[PDB]
This record gives sequence, C-alpha cells and structure tokens, in this order.
Amino acid sequence: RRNPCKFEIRGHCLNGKRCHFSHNYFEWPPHALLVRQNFMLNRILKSMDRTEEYALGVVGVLESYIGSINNITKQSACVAMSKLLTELNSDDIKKLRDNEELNSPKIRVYNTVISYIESNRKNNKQTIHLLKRLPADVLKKTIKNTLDIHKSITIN
Amino acid sequence: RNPCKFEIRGHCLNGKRCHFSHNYFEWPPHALLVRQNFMLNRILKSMDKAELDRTEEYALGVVGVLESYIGSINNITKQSACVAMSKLLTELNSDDIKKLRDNEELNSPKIRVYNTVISYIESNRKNNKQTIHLLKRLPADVLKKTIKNTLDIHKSITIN
Amino acid sequence: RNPCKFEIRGHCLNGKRCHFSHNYFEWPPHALLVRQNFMLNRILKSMDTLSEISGAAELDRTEEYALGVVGVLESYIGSINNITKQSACVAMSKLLTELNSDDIKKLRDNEELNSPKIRVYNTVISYIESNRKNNKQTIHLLKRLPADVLKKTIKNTLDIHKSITIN
Amino acid sequence: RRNPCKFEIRGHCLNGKRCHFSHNYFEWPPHALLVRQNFMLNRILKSMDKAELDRTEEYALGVVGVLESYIGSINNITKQSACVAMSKLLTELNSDDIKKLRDNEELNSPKIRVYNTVISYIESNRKNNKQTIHLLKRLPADVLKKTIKNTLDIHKSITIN
Ligand SMILES: [Zn+2]
Ligand SMILES: [Zn+2]
Ligand SMILES: [Zn+2]
Ligand SMILES: [Zn+2]
Repeated sequence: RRNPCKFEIRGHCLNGKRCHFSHNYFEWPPHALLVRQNFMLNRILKSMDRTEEYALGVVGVLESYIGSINNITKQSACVAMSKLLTELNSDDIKKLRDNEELNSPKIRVYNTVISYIESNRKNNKQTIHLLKRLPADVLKKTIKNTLDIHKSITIN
Repeated sequence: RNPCKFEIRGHCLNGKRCHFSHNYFEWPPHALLVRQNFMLNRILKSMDKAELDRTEEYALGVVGVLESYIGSINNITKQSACVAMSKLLTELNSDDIKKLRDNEELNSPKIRVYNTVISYIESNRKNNKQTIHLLKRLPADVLKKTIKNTLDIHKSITIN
Repeated sequence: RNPCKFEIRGHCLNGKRCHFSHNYFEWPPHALLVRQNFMLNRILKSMDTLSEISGAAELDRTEEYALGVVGVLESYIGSINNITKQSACVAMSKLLTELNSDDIKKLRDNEELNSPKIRVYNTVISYIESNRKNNKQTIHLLKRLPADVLKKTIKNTLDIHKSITIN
Repeated sequence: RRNPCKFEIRGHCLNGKRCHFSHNYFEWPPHALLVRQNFMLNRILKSMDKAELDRTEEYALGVVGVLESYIGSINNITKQSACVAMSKLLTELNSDDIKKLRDNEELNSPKIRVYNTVISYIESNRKNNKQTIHLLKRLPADVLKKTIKNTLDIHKSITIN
C-alpha cells in the first residue's frame, strides 16, 4: 500500500509525476486526512486576512508590554492586541456575560472587550489606531482583561 | 505531548513558552476533528455581511426571538423580528426546501409557501439589508405567517 | 448530552432553551465529521450573478431540479424534456464549475501523443478556466456554438465527469 | 445500507432524483466524510486564488522539477517559467514554518539572512504574486538560481520534520 505524500498532506505536492507517494485521498488512512484538513483550513483562513517577538507569542508580547520589559513598543502592543481579538469570538464572551449577575462590574468589561472584538473584525487597521489613542495605563488594563478572558475561555 | 487547547480553537498565541503540541501529525484524531470545527466557524464568520445582542435576546435565540414576536411577548420589536428572520434564512439552504417541494403533489398549497421561503432565502443571500426592509414592509399578520412557516420548515428539515 | 442536530448543520438558533450539546469537545467523531461537511457546503456556497442571466432561473423549476444538471444536459442532447439551448448552456457552466482542471490534466498525461482525446481534454480545460474567470461570458460563448458542436462538447464534458468520478 | 454517492464525495452530485446513492452525510461512513472534506477544501482554496508550464512535460516535472531543471539548465525551462514556478512554490510555503526554523539558528548564522530573504519573498507573493514574479525576473540568473535553490531546500526540509 502506497503511503500518503507528506507534501500533499500540507497542501499540494509539487513534484509532478516524479513523486511516488499516494496523492489519492481514497487510499489514505484517516489520520492523514485529518491532518491535511487542518493545514488546508489554516491556508484558507490566512488567505482572507523579529526573532524574539516570535518566541514570545502575542501573549508574551502583550504581557511584556504590561510589565514594560522585552522592549515592546506601544505600537507593537496594539497590533498584538488586534491579533488576540481576532483569536477570540464574541459568542464565547456573551456566554460568560450571561453567567454574571446584574450590575456585576465584570459585565462592563465583557461588553468593552466584545465591542473591541467587533471593531476589529470590521476594520483591524483602525481598531489598532483606537487602541494606540488610549492612555498607556488604560490600554494595559484592557489588554490584561482580554488576556484573562482568553485564558479563561480556553480552560472551560 | 498533548494537543494545545489554544491551538484546538485556532492559533495558540503563547509562542515558545507553550509546551503543548502544535504539531498536527502527533495529535489524536478527536482533537483534529474539534479544531476543524472551530476553524470552519471562523472561516464562515470571516466572510459574513444590535438590539438582539442584549442579554435576554441572546438566551432566547433567533428562534426564541421569532416565536416571541409571534406571540407578542418578551418585548420583541418588529424590527428585531425582521433581522432575526434574516439570520434564520441564512441558516437555511434552498436545496433542502426544493427537496421538500419535490415531495408535494401539484397544486398543494405547501408548494406556494416553499417557493415564497425559497425566494426569501435568495433575496437574503444577495442582500440581507434590503431583505430585512421588505420583511418590515409586510403587514404584521402576514409577516408572522411567513415567520411561522419558515420556522416550521427549519424544524422539519432538521428532524429528517 | 447528545449533539444538537441544529448545530450539526451549522448554528443552533434556540439560545439557552436548547438542551442539546453545543460543545464540540464532547461530541462523538461522526457528528463532528457530518458538521464539517454541512459547513464546507455553506462556505463554498457563500463565495459563489448567474440567476440574473437569461435561461438560469429556469432550471430551478420543479422538474429541472429533479433532472439535475446532468439530466438537463443529457435531455438537451436528446432534445427531450423541453430544455432550451439557453438552459443547457447555463447547466454547462454549473458542470464546469464542479470539475477541476487538475483532474483533467492528470487524464491527459495518461494519453499517448497525438491521441485525439488530448485535443478534447484541452478544450474542456480551457472551458473550465473561462468559466472560473467569468461564467457569464463562458455561457455566451457556449450559446454562440452551433447546436451540433455544443452537444458534442457537452457530451465529452459529461463523459469526463463520469470518468473521473469512477477512478 | 446505501453507499455514499461518489460524485458527492467530490463535491455535489449532479444527477438529481435519478441517483440512487446516499447523499445524506448522517449515514455515510467516516472515511468518505474525510475524503469529501479534502476535495471540498481544495475547491474552496482554488476558488479564492489570484500558461507555458501547463504543457505536458512541465506538468510531469512539477514546480519542483521545473525549478530544479531551470537550475541545471535542462528541459528547456525559460527563465520566465522558472519565476512563475517560484511563485507557485512560495504560495505553498508558509512564513510561520520558516520563522520556526530561524528560531533554531544561533545569532549571526548566515542561514538567518536567507530565511528572512525567503520570508520576505513569501510575503511579497501573498500581497501581489504578479509583481513578485517581475522582481524575480529582474534578478541576475546566478542569484535567482541561488534563491530558488534555498527555497527548495527549505521546502524539502520543513516537509521532513
Ligand atoms: Zn507527492
Ligand atoms: Zn500552545
Ligand atoms: Zn442546540
Ligand atoms: Zn449521487
């Protein structure tokens, strides 16, 4: 039985006839089929959109900007903020807002984040401007909340 | 290594600090299935064209809102009803209706309604902003009829 | 909790009332598979001017639906079920869309040089490409063809379509 | 039990009521469901995409074959065709995987220069592949071939770990 072409697993094998691995999904085992869909989804999504800031992550960058370390400019923070908002989805926040009792101050912040997520989906270029207009101390508050929600959602 | 739960929902944002797997080849299948679902949802949201965001219109659902507007409860304005109608139409697909219309014998009155819903679904895909205008122009009693039929189809399709 | 069948087809719209699972992590794999298929269909539909062009709104009608695009096209060839030449050309467009050049190129590679099949493969391929660029005019082109040659082309395209799908 | 319609497996069955195979995902077995997603993903991707190397032997070569051939000046690969194929390769690559490799390098490793060069090419290419191909044509043959060779090496490298 021919094994699945690992190039095709990540998308499209580019070796033409030379390549002697399977490119025929019908004979692939399921796990390879699963993995490919993940790479292909990643590509689809990308399509409709420095060394230590990479190793930090968007979270690392943002946490660093808060503690004023690793030389994170406020501009870079705002951009990273945009990337974080994109990774979040309003519906998960709304779900959390529903668990809160009225006039809980958490509800104010949930709605603030939610409105940011929505500005960001419409036009991330200006959402980033907005975020830059904020005074440092309030931007950091917001970032810290967004991060906390982000962590929160992901562990339940 | 277990799969990064952040990555399962999309893209882990912790850089090198995160010590969970981000390598799809070593994930077990179930996680791979789940991630595709979150990612599909994102892709779809991403190519999409304010009252019913509010706390109780969220817990109602679009169906709840619409059923409430029909029975004149939970304070659902006619505007909010029309918007929700748009969200419902979006969730439906013409082909499933056409399949139902084919089971009907000629001059069955059901066929009229199926085609009405179908044309609404199509107006909606073209331009939901005006489809919602249209829907607002309807007299309350006929809008509610339409909504009710659309809801019945929606339920019907989903259980077979 | 079992998976919400509404969510299986996309997005459950019943809010808090609905007592079925909407949490992918607890769904069994088969439901997860099925949902991806409905969602893919929606995504694709969502990035698709046609039903404005003459002859197209026509084949939504009750029997042109039961025929299929293939049925319509095979009917136009045998001059039955009242298929206008306009409707044929539109259906042709829908068929071309369903095909992908790469699968044809793969077949062309199995042919030995100067095999006449290679000419027809390339004709279909070029049609597929006109169609992806601008299906509105591809349909015009197809209408300009003399009936007897259009029917030839349709027949070849259909044969490829069948051929690909069974290997 | 009805088997899954093989036409539907590749997308949308076009035979209407005549077709007696299942088109109901709920009764399909999982493997068919997996296969269909792959064909449908391919279609979706093709659908949001922005002539020489369609020809019979440039197809059997692949984009890699074309590029490797242009480097060794064989199989009659024009420099124009090389540049286009380069674009197709860049598209198949993703910056993030390169960044991951650049992180494994120690500072001032010359590899880092090349990783960033490729990365910036990938990004020009995603923005506007038409001009990325112009750029690539402006390069002197000997440097274009260097770049192509590096890109190919990365491409192979990523794919085997
Ligand atoms: Zn291969
Ligand atoms: Zn992680
Ligand atoms: Zn539900
Ligand atoms: Zn079928």
